[PDB]
Amino acid sequence: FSVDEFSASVLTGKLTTVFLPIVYTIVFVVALPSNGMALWVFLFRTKKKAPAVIYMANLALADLLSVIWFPLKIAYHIHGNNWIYGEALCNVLIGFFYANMYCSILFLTCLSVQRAWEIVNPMGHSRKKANIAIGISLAIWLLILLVTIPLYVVKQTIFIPALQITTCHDVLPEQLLVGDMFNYFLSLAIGVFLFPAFLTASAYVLMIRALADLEDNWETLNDNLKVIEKADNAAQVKDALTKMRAAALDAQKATPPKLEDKSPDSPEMKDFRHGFDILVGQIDDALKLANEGKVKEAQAAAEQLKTTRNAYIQKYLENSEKKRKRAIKLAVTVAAMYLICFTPSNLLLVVHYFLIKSQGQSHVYALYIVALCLSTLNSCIDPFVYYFVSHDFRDHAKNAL
Amino acid sequence: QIVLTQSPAIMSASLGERVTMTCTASSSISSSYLHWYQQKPGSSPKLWIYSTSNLASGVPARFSGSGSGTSYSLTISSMEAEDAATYYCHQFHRSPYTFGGGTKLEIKRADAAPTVSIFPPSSEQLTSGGASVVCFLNNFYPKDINVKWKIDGSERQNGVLNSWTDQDSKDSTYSMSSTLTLTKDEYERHNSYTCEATHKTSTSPIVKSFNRN
Amino acid sequence: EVILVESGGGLVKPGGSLKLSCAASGFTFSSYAMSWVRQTPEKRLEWVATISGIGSYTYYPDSVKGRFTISRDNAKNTLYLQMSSLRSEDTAMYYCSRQDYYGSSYDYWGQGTTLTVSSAKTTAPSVYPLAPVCGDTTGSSVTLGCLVKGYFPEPVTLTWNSGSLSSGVHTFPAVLQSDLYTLSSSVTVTSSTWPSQSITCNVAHPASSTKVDKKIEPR
Repeated sequence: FSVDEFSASVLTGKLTTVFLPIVYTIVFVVALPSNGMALWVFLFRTKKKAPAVIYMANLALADLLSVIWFPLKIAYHIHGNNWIYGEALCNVLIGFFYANMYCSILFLTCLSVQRAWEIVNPMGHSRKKANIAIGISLAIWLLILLVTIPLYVVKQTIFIPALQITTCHDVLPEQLLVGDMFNYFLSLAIGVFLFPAFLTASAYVLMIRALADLEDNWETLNDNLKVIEKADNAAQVKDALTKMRAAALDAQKATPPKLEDKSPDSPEMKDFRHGFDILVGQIDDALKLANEGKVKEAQAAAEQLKTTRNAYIQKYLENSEKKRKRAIKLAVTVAAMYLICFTPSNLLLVVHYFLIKSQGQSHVYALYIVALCLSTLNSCIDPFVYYFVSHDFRDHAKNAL
Repeated sequence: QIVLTQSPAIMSASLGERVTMTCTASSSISSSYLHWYQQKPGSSPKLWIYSTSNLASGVPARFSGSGSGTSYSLTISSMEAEDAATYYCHQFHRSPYTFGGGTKLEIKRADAAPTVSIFPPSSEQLTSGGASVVCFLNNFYPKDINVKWKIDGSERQNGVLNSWTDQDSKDSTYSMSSTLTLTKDEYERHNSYTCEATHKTSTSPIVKSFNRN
Repeated sequence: EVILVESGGGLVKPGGSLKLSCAASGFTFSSYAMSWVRQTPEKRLEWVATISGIGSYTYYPDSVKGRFTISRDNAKNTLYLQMSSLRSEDTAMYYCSRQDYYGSSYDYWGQGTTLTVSSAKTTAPSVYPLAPVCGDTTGSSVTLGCLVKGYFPEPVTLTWNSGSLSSGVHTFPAVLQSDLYTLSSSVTVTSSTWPSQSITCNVAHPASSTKVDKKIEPR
């Protein structure tokens, strides 16, 4: 019938009627074609069909299924927060809003863990692992469809006589359900926010370090090689070759960056390991001379090791440092998405309903609105995610501009 | 239109007691809509506990309201002298925004006997016109009291005027005043004027009567 | 910090029109919603009208609607409440209140304004000295009474010996009966106090402007 003064000022203020439709318009122009093309690439241009592509396809799908409703969302705010399209259509927008909110987090957790898991403990069932990833996506989609039930089924529109407007979502029509609303958004903020954030952050912890460990093995290989050429005694040559061998065997076990989604049984992957077999064999040739007593002769074999390193190794292990940089930028991209889109929203969602439950009004109402607005930016940050993960997306991204 | 009932409407409590007062509603109201107000005689009813639990500025820590849905209550940990005021519960859930009955809080003291003193109509009043028989009852506990006007044994209901006072600030005792309105022509026709006063102090009411001349 | 004062009221003829002014200070009037709440003689509070801070957004309950018109003035910082076709049920203490939020309700209240909707003529008060009966003065404490009958409208300033004494003084409130208020007051004094010195009663009426002082005599 009549809301609190603080809410009524916000619902008539420029923050909702000017700032919001502008930001939302930007998101519409930016996010719709970007995710539109990304979804197209993952379906009709990606011939790898790896579990990472599948997660990113649903991520783009979650983005699209929300941004398409933005023209009605923009029009709503421009006309002073007044909904004239019906209660059912309001609950649609509300549904797909919270759906993309939570699908994004869950699909980010899947993608981040999956990509980190292919580095720590890689497997070789690209076809089976894909089918699994599809099933997981269906499971996620249905679990969210079920969890967003108390948002679809409840009256989300109210006519405010003093404001002469019909608000959608922004005003709770039944102030008696605040108790239920509080617990609900507190459950999600823990189980669908913090818990996936914990799994997301630690995934990059293991991913980055391992990509710095591949850098360590390449570094140790180049460091010990320089020691042999400068060494004088037999003990300095014998130990440096044993250390260079251990680093070479560990680097062979790891997956190269040029051939990412290429299975460990593929002929391209065999070429990378072939260069290592010539390299390891040459360390064995040097050790044989070192064990017999020939120091200056061990030393001459290291010069042959530089020839194999510049022809086969500095072609595949050539761009492993570029792969490390992509993972970092990805970790930055994700962190910004959490810092801007996820954390301000979930935190305030609890805060907002907590105050309405305790006092009947919340002074964080303006922050709650700004938070919900900035949360939609995730679909604008999502294309940067596809750029650092998908190799096929980069081609279509670069060719377009 | 939600009906708010305050149980009890009047209650006596001694200093240092765990004072509790309920506010019942017809339909279900949100915990975010029930607010409490304290009102001292003469002064305006000021905000005390907003949205069943949260306390207003300058409100002592001894107050801690609890309750949600249909059941709502104001709780005082330590009863004080300044707490003696009327308490109202307000709802803003559905128009009309109804107010509670009012729980009149009073200080519980030792039960006192009323000092009944009768007064005959003034000579200045009798000569001018009418004749009012005034009877005063001062310092008694509790507020529960009943006076009876009798003219020569016969019970009189006509002309009986009753006035009551609130609890005192100095000794917390109650007072009552009863007046019997009669005319110059009917006052002369009678001789004795009886006045009975029933109280919880004794089974036999305190009677103060006078004889004409 | 925040203080509100009500102006108007008084004796109004039933079926007329009156205006009530509510002065505001310490805050931004436009930034907060305002409301009027009445209190019946039986000390029972009732909602009258609430106006939104943005603009002219009025709402009254079924019983109030169609008569009362809550007027708002942001530039003058004074709240109004105009009435039409007044009834005897309107006889209540009208309080002004600032509604901050729906969940915060009326955080700041006014003081109140007395409204006595009656057609009853301005009647002068009659003071009568009441004293103990013949030869009965043989008591430790002697009680003395006074009666103010047949006066309209209320209130009356009653003080024993120009407010020199208050110990054992019980001033009873007036009860409306047959359009004439009736007041009584009892004073308990020592045996040596009366009839030693004159124990007179000072009664004053503001509306009719009548000041009467009656000497209490044993005969």
